[PDB]
Amino acid sequence: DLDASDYTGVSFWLVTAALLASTVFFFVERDRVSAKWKTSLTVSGLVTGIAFWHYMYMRGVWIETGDSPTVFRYIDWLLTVPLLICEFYLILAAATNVAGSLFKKLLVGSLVMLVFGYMGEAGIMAAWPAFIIGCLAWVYMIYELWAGEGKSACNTASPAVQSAYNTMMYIIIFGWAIYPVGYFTGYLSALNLNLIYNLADFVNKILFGLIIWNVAVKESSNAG
Amino acid sequence: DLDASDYTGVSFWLVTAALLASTVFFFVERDRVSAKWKTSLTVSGLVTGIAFWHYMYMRGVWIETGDSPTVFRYIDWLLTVPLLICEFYLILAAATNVAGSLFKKLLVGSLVMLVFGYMGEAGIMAAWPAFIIGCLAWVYMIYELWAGEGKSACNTASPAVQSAYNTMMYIIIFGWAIYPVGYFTGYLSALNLNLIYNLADFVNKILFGLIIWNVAVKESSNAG
Amino acid sequence: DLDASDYTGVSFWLVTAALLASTVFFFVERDRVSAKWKTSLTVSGLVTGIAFWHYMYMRGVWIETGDSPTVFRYIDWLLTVPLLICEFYLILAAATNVAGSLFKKLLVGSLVMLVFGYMGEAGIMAAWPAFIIGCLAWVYMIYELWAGEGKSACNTASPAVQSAYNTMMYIIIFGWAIYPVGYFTGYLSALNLNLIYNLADFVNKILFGLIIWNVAVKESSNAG
Amino acid sequence: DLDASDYTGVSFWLVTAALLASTVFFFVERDRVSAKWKTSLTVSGLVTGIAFWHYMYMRGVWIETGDSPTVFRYIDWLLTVPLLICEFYLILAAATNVAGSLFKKLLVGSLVMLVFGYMGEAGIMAAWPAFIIGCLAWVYMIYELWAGEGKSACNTASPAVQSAYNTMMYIIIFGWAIYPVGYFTGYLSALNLNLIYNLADFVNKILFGLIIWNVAVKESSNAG
Amino acid sequence: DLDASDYTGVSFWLVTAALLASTVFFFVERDRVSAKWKTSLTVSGLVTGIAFWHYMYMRGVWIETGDSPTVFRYIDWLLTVPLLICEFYLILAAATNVAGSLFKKLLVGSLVMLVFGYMGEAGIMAAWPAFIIGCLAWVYMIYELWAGEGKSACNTASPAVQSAYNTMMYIIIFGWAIYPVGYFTGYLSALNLNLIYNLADFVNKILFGLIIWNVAVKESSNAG
Ligand SMILES: CCCCCCCCCC(=O)O
Ligand SMILES: CCCCCCCCCC(=O)O
Ligand SMILES: CCCCCCCCCC(=O)O
Ligand SMILES: CCCCCCCCCC(=O)O
Ligand SMILES: CCCCCCCCCC(=O)O
Repeated sequence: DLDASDYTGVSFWLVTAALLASTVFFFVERDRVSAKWKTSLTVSGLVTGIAFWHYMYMRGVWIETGDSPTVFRYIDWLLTVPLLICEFYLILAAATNVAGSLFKKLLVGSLVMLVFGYMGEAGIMAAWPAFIIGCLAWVYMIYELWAGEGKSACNTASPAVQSAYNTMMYIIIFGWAIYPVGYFTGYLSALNLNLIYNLADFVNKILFGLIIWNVAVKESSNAG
Repeated sequence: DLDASDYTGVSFWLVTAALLASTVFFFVERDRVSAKWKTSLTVSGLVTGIAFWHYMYMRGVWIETGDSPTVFRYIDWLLTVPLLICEFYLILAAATNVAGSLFKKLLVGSLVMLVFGYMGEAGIMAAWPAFIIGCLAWVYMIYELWAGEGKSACNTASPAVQSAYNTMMYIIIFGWAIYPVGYFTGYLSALNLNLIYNLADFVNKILFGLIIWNVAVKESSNAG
Repeated sequence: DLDASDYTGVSFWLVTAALLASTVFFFVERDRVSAKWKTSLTVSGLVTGIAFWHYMYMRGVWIETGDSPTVFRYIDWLLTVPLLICEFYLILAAATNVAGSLFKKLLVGSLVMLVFGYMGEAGIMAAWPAFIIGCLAWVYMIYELWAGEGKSACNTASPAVQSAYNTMMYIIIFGWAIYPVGYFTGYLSALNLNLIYNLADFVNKILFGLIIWNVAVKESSNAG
Repeated sequence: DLDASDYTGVSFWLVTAALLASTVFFFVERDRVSAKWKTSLTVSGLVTGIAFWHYMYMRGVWIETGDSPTVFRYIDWLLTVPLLICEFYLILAAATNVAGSLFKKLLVGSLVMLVFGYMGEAGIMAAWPAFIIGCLAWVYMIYELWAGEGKSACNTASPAVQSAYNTMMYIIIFGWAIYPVGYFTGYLSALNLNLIYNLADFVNKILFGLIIWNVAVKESSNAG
Repeated sequence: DLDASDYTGVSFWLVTAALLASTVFFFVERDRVSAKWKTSLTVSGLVTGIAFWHYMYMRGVWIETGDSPTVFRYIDWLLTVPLLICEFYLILAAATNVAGSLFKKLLVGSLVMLVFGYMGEAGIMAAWPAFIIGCLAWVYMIYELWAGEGKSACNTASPAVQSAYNTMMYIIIFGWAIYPVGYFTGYLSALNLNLIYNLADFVNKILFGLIIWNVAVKESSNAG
């Protein structure tokens, strides 16, 4: 039985279980969605599925060592963040006709936020400059959602899709903002940084995928 | 081969097997249900699936240590109790048109019953005050089912759904009442408390999900 | 590589493999059956699935210890025998309209045959009285199938269902009779008792489920 | 990393991987086949699935010991050979109306070829008489395919099914002939016998199932 | 937590995760494709599924030993390269009517490129002659795609299929060219050779399968 002194150990176990439940939920709930939205729910399951597969290894590292598994942490982000950006393309493709140029601009900004974030936690370029650079890439992320191809594409979509797109954008706004909070807490320690990161994937990976499922089911029921 | 002296060890093994069978049953029996009820049977499978995944770890703790895995016990409840409350929303959504405000009132009451229950078993706020507080949150749970949005929503539903809603409410009445019985037995010991909790999840997690499956299949066959 | 001196070790391995193949067969062959019979093939897969999950543990006990895993044996029966009795209800429900009162009478008789059977193998109430009591509960089992609600329900069913019902009844007659044969052999030893029990689940769990699949496929093809 | 000196170790690993891929292929490719042929592709997956599950244990025995896992080898054949004979019945049932008396004659001949084959490799009845007896049962196998109920049933089938039936018969002719070649090589040693047996299951279990899939897909596309 | 000094260890972990995600994606995304293209997405899942199953063993070898798992590397190629060549046949079969003689010419050339490639890494026929011979078989591979049955078959296909066929041919051109680059780097060392091979399967096994999925989904949506 798990300890009750270290909240981080509880979070590693709690989150890991939630990502396993979410992965099964997303892959199974593709029956309720139309063939256009089936790809959107698959990518959500992959994000939670990869994150769960990465959290199992990270949970062992915490018990065996007690230090933050930074290398395992950022490798998972390097694989799941592009798939989350793909969700913006998929919903605008399963509802409207979008070429997808906004995908490239968001993907480049996301990679910059992750590449510099890993370097700061590894001692490269100290930590304060990394926090500023990671923030600026996050600032570029929010700007392209206010004005871009997606904003033009979201205008012609159904009101249900528009509400989802705004909610997903908010998640980029508030949810992705909590990562710099954990970065600030853990370097400006390790126990709180891992706790915040654990809770972050609860929102940015599970709540993000639940918004996709809700809009897909509403649209699919309309068609039947 | 399992011992025959400790009934708790038998129950840990017997329950764990039943939750694995129930998990496969719920995820597979989504073929017999309409697309509206497919989400209801998925959540039932998640509850049994998470509980099974938690009972495997708890079974090891009992053999390795011999003490009650309280931390593993309440973490599972913290994850499965909200999903069981979601079943009340889902059945009223797959049968009627419900906004779902009763979900919030039940969820808040359920969390209070679990947060204080864990503290009592950990020595926080003794045990007698925790039993009273946990009972009162359980008393609030039954009151909102007698009068609330669900009661208004259940009135307009089909007689098959109404029978299920009443049966689910009963399970809240009798089934959830057995947890304070185990709490009273184990602190007012460990062998009986774990035995009762094991048997409790047999009713509140498996019988609860079988009521959902029965009503979903009856409704789906009517539509075809 | 497995030994060639102890036929029991071969049977534990040979049966365990057959139950894994049967479990996959039953859960996969639900595509060929109508939505009414899909529940019948699920329960067959659960019986073989639980039995396989129990035979894996029993196989280890035999190699590690060399004694009969009685406690693991009867726990599996306590979980799978009710599901086999449920098959009588399901086929009469997927073919006719049956209330299901015969289910209670068979279930009570089955539990008596298992409760006293475990006690005899554990030294409770010796072994000779347990064999007589277990036989009488088995004698009550066959009487209710000759005359009962199922016999009334089987009359109105299709000739394909009637042939299956008679075949399933026979399995209760001959197949369930082999368990007292192993009980008599092992106490009136261990090597032969485990060998018979291993072969018994080959008929009463796999051949029983193949009869269900055959009748379900014949009926489903008629509807299309 | 695997050794490059012992070709048998490579074959055990190479075959085991092919049977896992074939098992997933057969169970997944049931979407492309009509409900009549879905049972035929299931049995092919069971044969490869059981063989894969048996090859994993045999691969360990080879590394741990270095001797031929004869007992594990023949137990797999005792379970998969009847299922391969069932393929002749299934294809003639999913294409024509066949009672299936040829199944009994082939099954009896197959069991004789396996029972005596195991005895020869265990020292019972030497090895030369076992090779002759095993050959004669194989000679009876080919005779009943030239003239029997299947030959009468294959006449009325579609030309696509007839080509498959002839190809399957050939596999009995050439493919099953390679087992006595390995038996002759290994006793008239162990390294070559295991290598031949490994390659034999590549043809008689995978190529056999690919013929079933090819004919099922051609027939299903005709119906749509 | 993984080391940050050896990029090869990161690549082994990063690739292995991508192949697991790709395998689930390909087998799940068969819902969005027509029954003609379902076989094409299955083979893509098998390639990534076998490669993932092989990368798990190779990752252990790298940590345990630190040397290149050449034998495990080429066995995976011996099993996955023919399946990738089968993709050219499948897409031309699910879109047009092709006999498939170009499959034999490409398969023979592919095997020559792999047989000689393994020998060079094992010291057989040195390394420089192996690089030249492996290049020539790769040169024969590109020539038959410019002129062959596939080029004749691709002419009559839809413009969507033609774009996919050209993209797949390019992957043969650029993607398969990176293997000799790693061969040249690692012998004309081990750290860079494994890194290149890891990245190679990211393109030639995942990007190759994503081209198949994209064209299958576009064609299936047209039919509905
Ligand atoms: C200032 C530090 C910024 C860190 C950003 C971390 C991004 C994580 C993205 C996500 O998990 O979906
Ligand atoms: C007075 C103690 C109350 C304890 C309540 C425990 C709640 C468990 C809920 C459930 O398992 O679904
Ligand atoms: C006289 C002893 C009777 C033993 C009965 C054992 C029942 C097993 C039931 C079954 O396996 O489905
Ligand atoms: C003369 C020896 C004959 C050996 C026959 C072995 C049969 C194997 C059948 C098969 O693997 O499908
Ligand atoms: C000159 C050396 C050529 C090496 C070719 C290796 C082929 C790998 C094929 C592939 O991975 O799909």
